[PDB]
Amino acid sequence: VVITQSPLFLPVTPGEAASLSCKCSHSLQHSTGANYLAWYLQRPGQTPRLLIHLATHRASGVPDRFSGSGSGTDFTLKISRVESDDVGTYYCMQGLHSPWTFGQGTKVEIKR
Amino acid sequence: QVQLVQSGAEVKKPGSSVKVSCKASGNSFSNHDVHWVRQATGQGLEWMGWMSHEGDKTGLAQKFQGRVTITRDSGASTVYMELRGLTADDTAIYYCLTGSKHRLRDYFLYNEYGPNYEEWGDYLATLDVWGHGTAVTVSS
Amino acid sequence: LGFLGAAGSTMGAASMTLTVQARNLLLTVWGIKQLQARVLAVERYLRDQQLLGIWGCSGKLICCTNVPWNSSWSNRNLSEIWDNMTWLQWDKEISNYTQIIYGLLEESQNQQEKNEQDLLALD
Amino acid sequence: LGFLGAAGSTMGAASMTLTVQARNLLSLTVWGIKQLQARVLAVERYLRDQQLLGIWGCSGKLICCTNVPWNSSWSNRNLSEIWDNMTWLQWDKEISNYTQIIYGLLEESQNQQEKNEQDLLALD
Amino acid sequence: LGFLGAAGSTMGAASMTLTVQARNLLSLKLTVWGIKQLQARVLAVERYLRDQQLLGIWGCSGKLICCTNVPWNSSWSNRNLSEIWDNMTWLQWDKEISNYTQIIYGLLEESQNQQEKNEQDLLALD
Amino acid sequence: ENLWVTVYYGVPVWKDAETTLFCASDAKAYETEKHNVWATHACVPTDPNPQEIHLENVTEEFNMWKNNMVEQMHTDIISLWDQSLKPCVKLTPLCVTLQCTNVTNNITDDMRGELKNCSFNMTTELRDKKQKVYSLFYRLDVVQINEKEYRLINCNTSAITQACPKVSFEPIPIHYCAPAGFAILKCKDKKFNGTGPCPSVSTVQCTHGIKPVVSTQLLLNGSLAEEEVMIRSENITNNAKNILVQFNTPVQINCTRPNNNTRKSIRIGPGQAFYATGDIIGDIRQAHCNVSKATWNETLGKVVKQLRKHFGNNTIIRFANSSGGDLEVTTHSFNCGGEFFYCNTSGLFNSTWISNNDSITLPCRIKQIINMWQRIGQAMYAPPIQGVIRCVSNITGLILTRDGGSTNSTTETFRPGGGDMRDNWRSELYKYKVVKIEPLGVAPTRCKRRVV
Amino acid sequence: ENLWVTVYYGVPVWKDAETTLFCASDAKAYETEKHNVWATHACVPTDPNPQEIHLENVTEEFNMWKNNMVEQMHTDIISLWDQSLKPCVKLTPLCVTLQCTNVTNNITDDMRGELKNCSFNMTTELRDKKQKVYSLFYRLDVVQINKEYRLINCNTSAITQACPKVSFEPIPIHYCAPAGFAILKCKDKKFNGTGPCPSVSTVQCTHGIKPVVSTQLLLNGSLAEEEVMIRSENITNNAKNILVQFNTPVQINCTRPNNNTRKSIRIGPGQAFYATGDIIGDIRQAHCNVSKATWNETLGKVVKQLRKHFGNNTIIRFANSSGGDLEVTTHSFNCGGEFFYCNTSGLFNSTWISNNDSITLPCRIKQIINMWQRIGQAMYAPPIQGVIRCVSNITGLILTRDGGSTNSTTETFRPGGGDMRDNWRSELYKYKVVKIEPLGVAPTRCKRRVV
Amino acid sequence: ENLWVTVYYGVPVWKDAETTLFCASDAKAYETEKHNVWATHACVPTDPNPQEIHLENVTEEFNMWKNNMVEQMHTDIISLWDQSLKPCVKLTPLCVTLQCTNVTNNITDDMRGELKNCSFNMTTELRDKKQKVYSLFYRLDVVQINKEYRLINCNTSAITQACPKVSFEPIPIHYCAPAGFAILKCKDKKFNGTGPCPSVSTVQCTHGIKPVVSTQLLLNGSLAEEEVMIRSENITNNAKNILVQFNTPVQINCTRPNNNTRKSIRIGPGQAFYATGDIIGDIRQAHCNVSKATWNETLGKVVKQLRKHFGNNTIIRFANSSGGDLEVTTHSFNCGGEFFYCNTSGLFNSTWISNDSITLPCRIKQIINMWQRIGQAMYAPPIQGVIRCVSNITGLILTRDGGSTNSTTETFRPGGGDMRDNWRSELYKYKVVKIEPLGVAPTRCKRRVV
Ligand SMILES: *[C@@H]1O[C@H](CO)[C@@H](O[C@@H]2O[C@H](CO)[C@@H](O)[C@H](O)[C@H]2NC(C)=O)[C@H](O)[C@H]1NC(C)=O
Ligand SMILES: *[C@@H]1O[C@H](CO)[C@@H](O)[C@H](O)[C@H]1NC(C)=O
Ligand SMILES: *[C@@H]1O[C@H](CO)[C@@H](O)[C@H](O)[C@H]1NC(C)=O
Ligand SMILES: *[C@@H]1O[C@H](CO)[C@@H](O)[C@H](O)[C@H]1NC(C)=O
Repeated sequence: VVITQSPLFLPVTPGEAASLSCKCSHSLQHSTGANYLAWYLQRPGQTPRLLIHLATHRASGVPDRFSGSGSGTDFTLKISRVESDDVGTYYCMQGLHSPWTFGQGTKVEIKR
Repeated sequence: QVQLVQSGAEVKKPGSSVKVSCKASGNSFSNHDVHWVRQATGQGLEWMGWMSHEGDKTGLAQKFQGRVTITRDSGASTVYMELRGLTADDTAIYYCLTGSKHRLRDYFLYNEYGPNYEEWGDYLATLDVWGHGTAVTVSS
Repeated sequence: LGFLGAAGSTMGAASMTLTVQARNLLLTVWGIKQLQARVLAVERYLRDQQLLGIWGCSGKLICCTNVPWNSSWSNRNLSEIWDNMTWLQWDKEISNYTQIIYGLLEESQNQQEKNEQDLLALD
Repeated sequence: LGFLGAAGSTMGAASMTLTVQARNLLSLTVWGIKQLQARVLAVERYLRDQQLLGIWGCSGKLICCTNVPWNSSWSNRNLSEIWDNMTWLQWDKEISNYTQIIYGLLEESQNQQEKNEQDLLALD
Repeated sequence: LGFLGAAGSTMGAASMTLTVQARNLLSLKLTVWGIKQLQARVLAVERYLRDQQLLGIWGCSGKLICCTNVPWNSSWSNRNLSEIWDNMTWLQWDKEISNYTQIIYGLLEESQNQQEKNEQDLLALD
Repeated sequence: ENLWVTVYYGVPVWKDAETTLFCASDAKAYETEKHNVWATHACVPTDPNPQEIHLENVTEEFNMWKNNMVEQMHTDIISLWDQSLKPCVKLTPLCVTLQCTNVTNNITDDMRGELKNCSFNMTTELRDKKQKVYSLFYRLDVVQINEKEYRLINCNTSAITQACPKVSFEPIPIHYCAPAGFAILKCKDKKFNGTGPCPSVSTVQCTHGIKPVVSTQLLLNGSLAEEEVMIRSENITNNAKNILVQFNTPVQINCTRPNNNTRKSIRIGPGQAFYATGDIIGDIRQAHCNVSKATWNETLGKVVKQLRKHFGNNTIIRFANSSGGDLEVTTHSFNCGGEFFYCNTSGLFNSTWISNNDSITLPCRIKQIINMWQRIGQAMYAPPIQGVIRCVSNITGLILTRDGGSTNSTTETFRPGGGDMRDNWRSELYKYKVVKIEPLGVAPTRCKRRVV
Repeated sequence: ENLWVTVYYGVPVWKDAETTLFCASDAKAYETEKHNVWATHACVPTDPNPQEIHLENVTEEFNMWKNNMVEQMHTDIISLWDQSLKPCVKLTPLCVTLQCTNVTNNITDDMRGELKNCSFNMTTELRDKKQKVYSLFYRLDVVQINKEYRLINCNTSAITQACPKVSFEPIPIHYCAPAGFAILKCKDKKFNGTGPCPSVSTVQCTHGIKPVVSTQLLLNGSLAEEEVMIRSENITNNAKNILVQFNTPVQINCTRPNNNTRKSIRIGPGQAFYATGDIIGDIRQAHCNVSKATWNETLGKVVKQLRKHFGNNTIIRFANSSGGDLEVTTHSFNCGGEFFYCNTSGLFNSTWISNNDSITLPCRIKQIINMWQRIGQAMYAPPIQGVIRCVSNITGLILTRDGGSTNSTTETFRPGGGDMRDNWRSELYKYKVVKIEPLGVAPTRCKRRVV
Repeated sequence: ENLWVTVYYGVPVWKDAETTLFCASDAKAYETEKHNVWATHACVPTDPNPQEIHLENVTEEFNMWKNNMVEQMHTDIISLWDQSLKPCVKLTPLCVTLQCTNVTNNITDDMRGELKNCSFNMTTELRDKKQKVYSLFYRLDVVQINKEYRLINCNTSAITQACPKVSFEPIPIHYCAPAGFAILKCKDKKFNGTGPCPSVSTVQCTHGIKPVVSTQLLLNGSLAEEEVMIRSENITNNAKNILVQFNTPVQINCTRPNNNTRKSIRIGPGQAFYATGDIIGDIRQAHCNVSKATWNETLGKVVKQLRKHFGNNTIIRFANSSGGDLEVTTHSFNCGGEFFYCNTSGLFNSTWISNDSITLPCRIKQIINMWQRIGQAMYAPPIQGVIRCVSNITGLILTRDGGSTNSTTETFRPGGGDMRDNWRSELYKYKVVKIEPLGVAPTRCKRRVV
């Protein structure tokens, strides 16, 4: 099983909604229908943090600006009204099939 | 929050073995899955090893087979990693962390006159608070 | 001289095969049925021997009781009874008065002659 | 005319229903096991009685008056005042203990000796 | 006297313990012992019943000794009646007469019983 | 005068003994519909009119509690129950932990905390597939695992099985006949006590029909007392012995479940179908039972008048609530309609008697899983029955316990108890005994055998 | 002078009745080898000398379809079957799923899709370990889950099988009456399904009986004496099956051309599983063999007999089966320890009118057996190695008459009678059981002598 | 004047036949406790007077090695044991793998490695839960799969144990011939197994016999009357076992020197299971002691008896067995509710030429495959405490090695793994016949013409 993230990085205009994409070689759906995908944003200079888990609901304390979608193999993470404290690196994880892996990552940065 | 302690930075010769330590306050290792993650400056993230919170299941990255081992003290209050066959390219930062998993049954034969046949599947839930980490560099 | 040879003969001539007829009167599901059939035959034979002992003609293939019977049951002469009709057809003709016959033979003769035998033995 | 009707009768009056009592003397489930046991017990007891009858030579007879005298210490009643007014089992409770002695005497003292006498008579 | 006391006696002294010999002629619950006992009782009652029905067929039923009229062929045995009676036990006597038994039974029924039935039928013809 | 003892055969003889009973049913009338556990697969048909024979000049002792037919038929019914449940389905996979919530929809206020809806991890018919199954349960069958998740009561104990819903539990009037060479005696006394001779004696070859009713305090749809209310016990002095009661006149018992129950079907394995309670339609109403009150004290007045014969005629007689213990004797139970009922007889006996508008109700409880008999090595689950059930039943007796520690022969009180159904079968069969008839007999006479 | 009745005992009397029967085997010749289902490897044998006794001057009324010996023997055969199957192991665990792929290469172009290669992820004899087995399966025995497949009978009662050394081939089984009972049989050359028999005979015990299982054609039955015989409860009624019997044998041959092998499979301790191994050589469909001119002559005789009870100008037809479950659509027999299914429409494609040498039948194999009409039992046959070859006789037919046929013309028949009670009645049509009453009375000139 | 053959009834006749016998126990002595495996709950009590008479001038031929009551008896023990086992629990769930460790508690150096700590995940009162509980096992009943072990007999028939309230102690069994049959015995104390017996006598019921369970030496039954005696079907063929019967007993002690602790577990509903708990105190090997003087002098008696049928001045040797299946390899017996296995090699290191105690180790096993059958098996329940056993040895079953030369230097080894020998060593006195009370003979009888 292989996983891809796109784009590698993207310029951002502050205060404008944006989306991110992660793709994998096989469907993430479980025999019970469960999806095993969690998005993580890592600030440079510190550790990543959970944003949305299992493709359905944001983590506790996450602002409503985040939103995730997709099913099976393709999944997306859309953030509304992106601002300066959103510049960083975004990762999609793997939780359905051993070994657990992570996507290549997407970098959000303010356009300049 | 649970406090995490790791060994200090070390300088080691190539082609030798390196030992490291970790500690969690309150013996949270019993309730949280043990993990070990390396990262090099300017490159992506890679997981090396893990040890279940019960201490019953372990796994290693296939790139690290035959060079690493899983150890913990009595009561699992601490954990110790031994790293072997290290060269200059293995110089990176090594991290001790806890996590969460899913223990779910996959297959089962219900047995009328005995215990059911059962196989379990361990699936990660989330990776919990990290330690401060340890930096290991390899040089002459 | 085989078994049931008299079936082709008249009821008069059937009298010569009575001993031949009497000769053959005597955990797996097959074993269960074997036990059940053997016992069932045993109680059958004991039932018939009970009746014979109650009539007092036990141990003899033939018994000459002194009881006359109403001929209204079959108004035919014994010559044509024995020389023409088979024993089966005689039984078919006489099938229904059987229980009355059993009762009158059991009571009107046996206990009275037993009581008179006791009276004679008194003297 | 019903079964066991002689209970309300004396010994003399009980003498007409003997055959009536004798008529029904013998006439994977645990249930079936129970009926098998009942049948075999009934037949073994009936054969007990019949082999006793064969030993005593009274087989096939409801009454069998013997040549055996009895010592009078056992009962203090005489024949008329026994027969005409009293019940078979008041008599049987009176007699119930000497039954083994009746067994032994009525068998050995008479039956075997009489058989020997029949053999002697048939000898000539 | 004790059972099987006539085994040591001749055919003379054996004639007085015949009744003693005949005295014992017939005598969960899923246990194997109980099953065996049921089977054994069934076998014993069957053998006994066969014995007395055979005796009734021969017509000497109810008699511990019977006095028949059957003739026979003299080639079967080799001794006089007195020596037969005194010098030998019923056991080796049967051993001497152990092959003519079926012929003897067949004669005992067919030559006597049914013919005397015919004769008593002729008597009843009156 | 040298009389000789002479043989007689066929004389009637009575001698107490024990043999195996013979089943009997009136022409196998149960065949009209299938199927019944008590009628079983088969029993011997019988003549509708057994010949009753009343015996003149004959008196005979009849002793209760010394009879052995009672425990023989006790064994017969326990064996029948086990055999009937034998071909049915084991239910062990059903007692994994249960996730439950309180049912509060269309339920009466007093009915809260009784009906419960639970879900659990039970597989499908297929080997590798699991299904989520929910049903409505009663609290009386479930216990907490910790101080929430819940589990039923009986997976400490022996395995659990289901009653096959294709055979009914309704009782069938059963006849009994003696083996060959035996007969059954009937005491014709109208006021017969428990022990001693019976001045008027009769006999039967087969007995009347007896309903194998299971009840714990109240004799239900049995026989009536022919003249007056009847009290029996082994020894009145001994308070450890139970007190039989037999009513001269019966009053009916009405018992229904007002709730319209529904049922669903679940699969376990190959040929394994399970039945469970579905949602209930209508307002949940507690099961009740109503009986007239005026008849009730009139009957207690008769009972107390009979009671005062065996005590001081100026004491005080009071009745009360059961002393406690397990529910099977603490409350009253009955099977009406094919399912069991647990009703509070506490207020039934609330009265006190001194020297010299019409019907009352009783709340009732319902139980599915039952430890039938006193047995602890087996258990069963009653199948749910849809619709609305109804039972109409007489009352034919009471079963009582007398308090100890009484002094000066005054202030006697009584309580129900003694769940031994052997008492019920005594109170049914207590008119009959089994006796062996010996045809043999040897008596003196003037007959001397004819000379050889 | 007035006659008195007297007592007779031992007189001959037969009455209609019913009683349980016994085993009787051909001198227990099979005792040299183990094991056969029908004889339990042991029952009471018989002497070779039962003496048939003709009953001169005697006629007897017989009746089939109401005599109960057939039904008692049917329930006895069911009891023998499930008794022989009780001691041997069950097959509960195989109701798992199945991943499957088609059997390829070294195949006939006509078999494509018949055989399926499926594998298992089942556990071992040791309860904590998992393994992987594969086996060969017929297409008819398996049903798709929704490629993946599942066994057809796992939503019904469980299937049991083990224990392969036991044999299924018939042994002649006799039935001797209990004491006080005898056997009567009808001597005439031709006999209806009911009616008096002018000449009758009695025997102590019956002749050899085969319990063989046949669906649409009678096998190994005794030959008809003079001509093709037709029987039924009532010819007019169309809910009753018709009987057909042959005076002359019609020989069939059946063989399984594939060289098959068997594997040993372990699932539970003390439990041996056998499944069909990889077939050696090219796959070829099994077939049967019957002559052409013979089949013509038999059907000509059949229609000639059919002409008797109907209008002589009526047009006779036979046809394709009507459909439904395979147990009545096809023809089935177990010869060679294997159940064969195939389709007699090729043999009933014909039509008669007033006034090279063989035919081939495509035939099928089923490994799952819902024997009889039961739903609570099942069995999986053991794969038999090598090539099986069967020789057999055909002596009878069972047909049904279609509805309509208005105005007394154009009569048609189709195969039917899928109840083997018809097979056993078609065998036992000769024997009846009667009740003996040794007691009796009669008048006589005799009066009891005084004292 | 010519004779006339005439029927007689009551005639005593004997003739070889076979039926099934009557169970008989001494006055129902076992009814006091519930219940012996063999006696169960029900049989006919014995006659308080087992009357015996000597036959007057009668001799009879007996043919042992041809008796069928021995095989009937063997089948009867089989049926009784299976009947006892049937209403008990199955131990198939124990076939899961066991991890095992070598733990000793002040063990002796000759006992090291025989008892193991083994445990398994087991089941609970609920199918959802599992729990790990340890137990102790002998080295015999396990096996390494490739440490971790499994039960030795899981690749064969299932293992079944329950119902500990049954008693393993034998009781003598009488046997009575059915109606119409009889039992005949030989009085001659030097009588062979076969040949005519000059002094014969009849009995209604044969004397009570214990179902003794042993393999190498006969135990705790009847004694030879006046000297030791030896029997064999043919003294030539080596395939036949050699029976030896002693005239004087040999007292035996055997013991297990340690108390035992038992714990119970509930594998399922109604499925309580008993296992061996931890044993306190020093671990010492179970063994047996027996006087040396009786052993060697009784062996001298046996050699004196054995020299009769050879041409004397022939060397006689006994030796260590050749090995094989453990049942025939070691001396096995049950006492105190536990099965034993003993190495009788040290008892026979001596040869014989013309003209105060001994010890021996033993062994304990808990999974026993009864007789030679492999389709059934049982687990013995642990017996609490120290087992103390006293017994008499009444005989020995022997085998003769083939080969050698000049009919000299005869060697012998124990053998005969068929317990048929155990039963026949006492059944060889008795024999059954059929009685036909009817008989015929000539006479002067002419029935009175009527
Ligand atoms: C194996 O053979 C079967 C037929 O025996 C093929 O089944 C077909 O599957 C397709 C797709 O599902 C259907 O449209 C057809 O109707 C099926 N045929 C029949 C006769 O049912 C199957 O495709 C074959 N598989 C391979 C890999 O060749
Ligand atoms: C029954 O017996 C008791 C005590 O023996 C006695 O008090 C009572 O009066 C008796 N009743 C009858 C009706 O005989
Ligand atoms: C019922 O008992 C008497 C009737 O005699 C009556 O006086 C009494 O009041 C009634 N019971 C109650 C509780 O009112
Ligand atoms: C009490 O008086 C009643 C009259 O109603 C009488 O029957 C009874 O014997 C008396 N009992 C006592 C103890 O006085």
